[PDB]
Amino acid sequence: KKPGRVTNQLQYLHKVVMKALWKHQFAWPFRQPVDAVKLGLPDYHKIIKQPMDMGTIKRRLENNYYWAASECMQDFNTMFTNCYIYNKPTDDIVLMAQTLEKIFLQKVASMPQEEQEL
Amino acid sequence: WWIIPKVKKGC
Ligand SMILES: [Zn+2]
Ligand SMILES: [Zn+2]
Repeated sequence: KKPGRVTNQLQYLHKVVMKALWKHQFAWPFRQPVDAVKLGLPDYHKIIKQPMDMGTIKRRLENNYYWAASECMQDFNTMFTNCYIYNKPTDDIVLMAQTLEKIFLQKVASMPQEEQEL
Repeated sequence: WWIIPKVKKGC
């Protein structure tokens, strides 16, 4: 498969960042792929071409899918951005996403800046 | 859970 490895930043995103978000109270809509049919969301997969969720990010971290932490960071920002693009700014889902991203940025701010392979 | 999907939650 694709090249994967373990780095200090990937371990931090797993054992610190993902841990804080997975148990969060606002996390339940993000722990699995959006099911636009079950939720009745029109044109979701025509608008969202790259769906992403914390469940997929979690499995990728736990299976050493990522080569660098920047790939994992991109997946987190894809998940947030997809929420802001499809949903209306005052929908409940956007406020929950903004709250989760607030904790995300707070924990990522303390991430070790130098990425080293372990 | 959702009252109205994405728009308004119940919990
Ligand atoms: Zn679909
Ligand atoms: Zn884990």
